[PDB]
Amino acid sequence: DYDICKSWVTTDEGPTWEFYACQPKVMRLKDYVKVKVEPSGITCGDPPERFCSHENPYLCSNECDASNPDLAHPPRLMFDKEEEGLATYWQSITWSRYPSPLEANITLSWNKTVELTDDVVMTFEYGRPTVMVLEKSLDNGRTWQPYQFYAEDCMEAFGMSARRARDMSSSSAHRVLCTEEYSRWAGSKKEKHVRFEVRDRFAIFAGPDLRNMDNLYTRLESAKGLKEFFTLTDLRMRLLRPALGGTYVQRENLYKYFYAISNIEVIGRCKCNLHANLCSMREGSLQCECEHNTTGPDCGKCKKNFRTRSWRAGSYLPLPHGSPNACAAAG
Ligand SMILES: *[C@@H]1O[C@H](CO)[C@@H](O[C@@H]2O[C@H](CO)[C@@H](O)[C@H](O)[C@H]2NC(C)=O)[C@H](O)[C@H]1NC(C)=O
Ligand SMILES: *[C@@H]1O[C@H](CO)[C@@H](O[C@@H]2O[C@H](CO)[C@@H](O)[C@H](O)[C@H]2NC(C)=O)[C@H](O)[C@H]1NC(C)=O
Ligand SMILES: [Ca+2]
Ligand SMILES: [Cl-]
Ligand SMILES: [Cl-]
Repeated sequence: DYDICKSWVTTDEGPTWEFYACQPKVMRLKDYVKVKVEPSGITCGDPPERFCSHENPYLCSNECDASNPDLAHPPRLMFDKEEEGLATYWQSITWSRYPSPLEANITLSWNKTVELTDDVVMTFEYGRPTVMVLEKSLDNGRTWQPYQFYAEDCMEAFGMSARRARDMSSSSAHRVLCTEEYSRWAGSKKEKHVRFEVRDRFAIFAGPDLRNMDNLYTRLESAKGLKEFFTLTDLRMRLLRPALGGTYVQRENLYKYFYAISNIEVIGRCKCNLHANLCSMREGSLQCECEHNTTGPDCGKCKKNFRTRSWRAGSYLPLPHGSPNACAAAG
């Protein structure tokens, strides 16, 4: 939708461009991400360390060794292409420091404003976390805010009630919530995925089958905060407690507790303020290819000779084609 920024047509005075509101295509945003995993030393394998392989097989004699490619689990394995039968994953050290918390931050950076268009799916291989917060930034990691909380027990963990995104109403579609859906029981079901529900929130407007896109586009234009809720320059997974298998920690086998993430899927498009339908790597980071006489990485300002009036974003409205709201040169 909103696929073309400009057309070359002929009116009298002859040939001229006509402009339309436009946006770039949805991308596999994990293919563009830069990752940081903290604190120092959290990645397994330096020094080599064994862990239990859910087999378990009671022995627990598998090894993570950062020095051997066959046995190493660096952060880039969270984003790779996987062939059938061969999940690859980042892996933390085991909880050998228990009762000290086992905590890891995974920061996902684009150095570019992007808009999610489907769920964020974070897939864990030996148990999802019992407690984690997904945070985002809109200013390249200068400030952070909570995006969704996750806990086996939302009250105990964060003083929050247990909710679900699909339970939110039109006025609460951008509300930050705590959910127990991906964390209560973690370690025992082998469900693997923790989600940040985007599609459920779009459904608040577009219906359960997402067929009423007209109403979602209208709300995205008009509801303050709605489009921004889906926008970010960075996400951070603040992992606070690993899977427990819905039972108490077995102190004599700390080798079964660890985080292992095989894939983080982030799907969405560059934010171009309805002024670009292409966004591409330039000077090492994504930037919109701005149309409508705009400029800046998100088409958020007017080009130097086109400053006769204030910059505006393009609009989705009126439906179906919206409005380009292009910058204007004098006269
Ligand atoms: C994960 O990221 C948060 C956010 O930066 C870290 O928070 C800092 O932690 C210490 C307490 O441990 C505070 O003194 C700082 O003020 C915190 N900064 C902020 C902005 O909150 C947290 O330490 C990180 N977790 C891990 C395990 O590294
Ligand atoms: C983040 O992205 C911006 C592009 O949007 C990069 O900014 C450019 O940096 C190059 C090389 O340093 C300069 O020649 C350009 O003039 C800069 N452009 C702008 C708009 O400032 C920036 O380096 C990237 N930052 C990081 C940390 O990767
Ligand atoms: Ca992988
Ligand atoms: Cl901009
Ligand atoms: Cl300027």
